[PDB]
Amino acid sequence: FPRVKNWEVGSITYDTLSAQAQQDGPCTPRRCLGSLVFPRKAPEQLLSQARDFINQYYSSIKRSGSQAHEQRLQEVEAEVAATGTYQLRESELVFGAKQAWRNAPRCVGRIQWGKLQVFDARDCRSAQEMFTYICNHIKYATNRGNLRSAITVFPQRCPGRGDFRIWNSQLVRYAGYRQQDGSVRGDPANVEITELCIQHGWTPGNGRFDVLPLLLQAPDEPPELFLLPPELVLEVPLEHPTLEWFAALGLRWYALPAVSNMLLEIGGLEFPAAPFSGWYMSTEIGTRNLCDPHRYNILEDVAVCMDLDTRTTSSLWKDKAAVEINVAVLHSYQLAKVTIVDHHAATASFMKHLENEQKARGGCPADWAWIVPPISGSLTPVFHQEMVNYFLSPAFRYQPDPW
Amino acid sequence: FPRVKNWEVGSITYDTLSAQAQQDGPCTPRRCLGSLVFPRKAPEQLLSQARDFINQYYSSIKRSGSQAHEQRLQEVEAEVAATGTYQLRESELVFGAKQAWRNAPRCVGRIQWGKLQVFDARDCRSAQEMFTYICNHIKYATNRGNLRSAITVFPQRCPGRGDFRIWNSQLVRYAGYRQQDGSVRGDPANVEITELCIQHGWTPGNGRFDVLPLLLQAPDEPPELFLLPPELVLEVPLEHPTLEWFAALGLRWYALPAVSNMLLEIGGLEFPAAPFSGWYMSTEIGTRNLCDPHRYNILEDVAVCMDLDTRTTSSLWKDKAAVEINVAVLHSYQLAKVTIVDHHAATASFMKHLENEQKARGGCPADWAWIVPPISGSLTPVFHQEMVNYFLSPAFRYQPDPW
Ligand code: HEM
Ligand code: HEM
Ligand SMILES: N=C(Nc1ccc(CCNCc2cccc(NC(=N)c3nccs3)c2)cc1)c1nccs1
Ligand SMILES: N=C(Nc1ccc(CCNCc2cccc(NC(=N)c3nccs3)c2)cc1)c1nccs1
Ligand SMILES: C[C@H](O)[C@H](O)[C@H]1CNc2nc(N)[nH]c(=O)c2N1
Ligand SMILES: C[C@H](O)[C@H](O)[C@H]1CNc2nc(N)[nH]c(=O)c2N1
Ligand SMILES: [Ca+2]
Ligand SMILES: [Ca+2]
Ligand SMILES: [Cl-]
Ligand SMILES: [Cl-]
Ligand SMILES: [Gd]
Ligand SMILES: [Gd]
Ligand SMILES: [Zn+2]
Repeated sequence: FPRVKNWEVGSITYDTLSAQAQQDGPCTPRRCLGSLVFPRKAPEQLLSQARDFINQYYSSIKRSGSQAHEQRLQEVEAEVAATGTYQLRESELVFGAKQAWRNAPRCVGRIQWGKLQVFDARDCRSAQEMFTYICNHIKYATNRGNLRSAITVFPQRCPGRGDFRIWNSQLVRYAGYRQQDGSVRGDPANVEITELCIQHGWTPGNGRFDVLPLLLQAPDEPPELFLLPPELVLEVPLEHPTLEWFAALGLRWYALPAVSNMLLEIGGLEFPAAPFSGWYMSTEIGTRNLCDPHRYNILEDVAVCMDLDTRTTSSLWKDKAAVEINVAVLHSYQLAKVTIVDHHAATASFMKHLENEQKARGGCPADWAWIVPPISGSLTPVFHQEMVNYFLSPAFRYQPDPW
Repeated sequence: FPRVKNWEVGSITYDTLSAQAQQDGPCTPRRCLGSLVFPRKAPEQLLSQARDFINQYYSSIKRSGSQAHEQRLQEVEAEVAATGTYQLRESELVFGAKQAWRNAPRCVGRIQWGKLQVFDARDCRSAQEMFTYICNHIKYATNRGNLRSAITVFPQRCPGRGDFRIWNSQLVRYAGYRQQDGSVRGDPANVEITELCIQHGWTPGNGRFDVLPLLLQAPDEPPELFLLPPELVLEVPLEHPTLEWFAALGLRWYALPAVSNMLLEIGGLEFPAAPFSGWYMSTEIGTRNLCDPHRYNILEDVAVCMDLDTRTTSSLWKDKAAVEINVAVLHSYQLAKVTIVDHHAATASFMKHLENEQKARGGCPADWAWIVPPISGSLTPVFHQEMVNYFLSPAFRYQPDPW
């Protein structure tokens, strides 16, 4: 098993959990592809994954080898024999979603993994009911700014019927209007979904923070457009505690990060629509979403406004402006009473998570490049922590866009 | 051939050079160990490495397979048959030193790889001569602050003979002293080598920045304790352009990063003593050396002096203090006319190096976790650049401590 060192403390662990990694990553002894954004790209195989999952379930409740464990294994085996697939028990779906979060190598927020509200929407039958489920998710999770982690699980993939899909990458996203100059007004990460919304009859705005409609896909159905009720979309105007002109930038962000395009895989079953939400780490907004050159790209405007020497790199004008933007985000969310965590607190809690998981399971799949925050990397403890990246199931997986 | 994307620009390249990776890294399809600091830990073997290097060499000078190529190959064959090793020609040594730097996946400064002064010390004998070679290295490389990359190559390992070894990890290091107060005065990274110099007759100081003596090891002799003439060790007292109290913290650092504990491998030959130097990237000093919790750990000291609110993480007092420490580093080296590069300029140049290397040989081994700076990660272009990590030879490799 790989030896894993913390270089801040000298402490040494061994990741015995990685030996159990089923699905393969992109690395080989010849070359490491750890930095790649996309690393990854029927009866007996399903049973192997199902059996393994049921084993995980009954371990988590300290009833391994029990009568109930054996009977449930036999029950899954019989259903897979009769139908080629099976249904999770409610309890299993809840456990499976929590495990999928727990297994997500790129999530720094996994200290929370046991605190997850699971909405079972597996009886959903239309895009309209999907919209209702989504609105209930948003209302619950937002909780008027006291954010609560939740996942809504729509029906699993099954042969002979199309998937449920939420086309939007997140439930709340700002329009990106591909301006004609090749530029973008709004969020450039959302130019494609924005144009698909327009294609499907949405009347666009012209702002930088226009909330997109939902394109909800029921099985074998073109996507259907649904407008989120404004009262359900909590937003935070950005201001800075000491730079009063900052508020005149007219920047905003939304309260609720609710990822809606990943596939949830539990015991070999696949849920292509299972949006999940937590709360933001402030660097996601302050550093990536606002300061990435290919996103809102506000770094230079702020630095110029702060009167920084932007003609020379060595003045660290980029670093100084980014810090103040991150300050504005944290200050603004706290002022709005919307849950948010800074990258220092998040990474400190992740270190506690790693320690819990070493005790609980003998390791923790972690993607160092994604866990270390995009600013102040070595100022956080995770920078100094060696990490082992591997794929466990249940899992949140990337999947092709449905168009 | 791995596809490699830049996510800021969307451009795609294919790393065809990774296919030539000679050694095996720690990663497998089951688990990625790319974040590990220590990834790595007979005549037919030596010959096959020697041959491949000679082929590399003659290919790079467009003497592909010519008459000289065939004669050099036969020379090394007879040498190894006669002696068990062989001797590099001076130009092969220069070529091999440059390629070992060029191949170093964790070096962000490789845009400079074609410019390296190679001091051939292979005739060295006795630690006394080592010291002279090292002093001439330090003097040449420092160049009154106009730093110039240089390597001094001491005699290679060979059968039955000892090794030349520089016990110090760098030619310039500050001492670290412990107490039954528990803490360390000076650099905690150098506590081991500091007690060794003391155990070898050096009488210690009591300062935070006591430059260490050199512990040089001729083959099969005890290490000999040499003192660097203080006018050879150019240092930069650290001050801040606007925070006038920063100078009163008494911080300083040295001009010349000269790494003296890595092993240089060329053509199956191993040079355990081959110190190389360049110049610093500012984050190495201002972020890692001064702000790492297990190094000088000054961040809270600086934040207190900046009157920052250190009781909550969300004030980003750590980020603001780090930025000003990096400012002080850049300002102090520039005012002292000592070569230094900030992390924005260095990562921008590494992007240019990536493009040059894509053209030169179809790719470039790069370790994302080490190329991305330890502050302002995503504010630099390398953050958004997927990278392939692999081991090429000639190479610089870690090696066990002599003791
Ligand atoms: C409770 C507070 C949470 C915080 C602060 C948090 C934080 C984060 C952050 C900062 C990322 C990286 C996102 C990016 O850079 O694009 C991430 C990734 C991720 N999070 Fe969490 N998270 C939280 C809750 C959750 C929940 C409730 C789930 C699912 C039930 C989840 C699942 C994931 C997954 C699967 C990823 C990886 C996404 C990818 O690979 O692209 N997280 N998390
Ligand atoms: C000329 C200016 C140079 C700059 C600005 C530079 C910058 C850097 C930096 C910032 C690192 C990371 C080191 C750390 O974080 O501890 C590094 C690593 C490295 N550099 Fe460069 N470097 C330069 C020249 C050179 C030269 C001349 C050589 C050898 C001839 C070299 C060989 C290496 C190697 C082997 C590593 C990897 C060290 C390791 O794996 O531990 N570099 N460089
Ligand atoms: N898809 C593309 N790129 C692309 C690929 C991957 C990603 C990953 C972005 N994850 C969003 C995300 C994920 C996880 C967490 C957050 N935040 C949060 N705190 C939370 N949410 C939910 C619970 S916590 C946010 C983003 C973009 C393509 N672009 C062009 C052609 S393909
Ligand atoms: N040695 C230990 N860890 C350890 C392992 C690896 C490293 C890598 C750092 N190499 C120093 C270094 C290397 C390369 C570049 C720099 N900077 C520079 N700009 C230059 N130099 C020379 C030319 S450019 C500095 C550091 C520490 C251990 N600690 C405890 C038990 S083992
Ligand atoms: C190329 C690189 O993998 C890519 O830019 C990654 C790096 N680390 C990241 N880390 C997080 N949390 N989110 C990201 O989008 C990225 N992007
Ligand atoms: C654990 C982790 O690999 C380790 O802290 C690495 C991360 N990236 C780094 N990057 C650089 N340039 N130098 C380092 O020492 C490290 N340390
Ligand atoms: Ca049933
Ligand atoms: Ca005592
Ligand atoms: Cl986001
Ligand atoms: Cl250093
Ligand atoms: Gd003000
Ligand atoms: Gd004061
Ligand atoms: Zn890897």
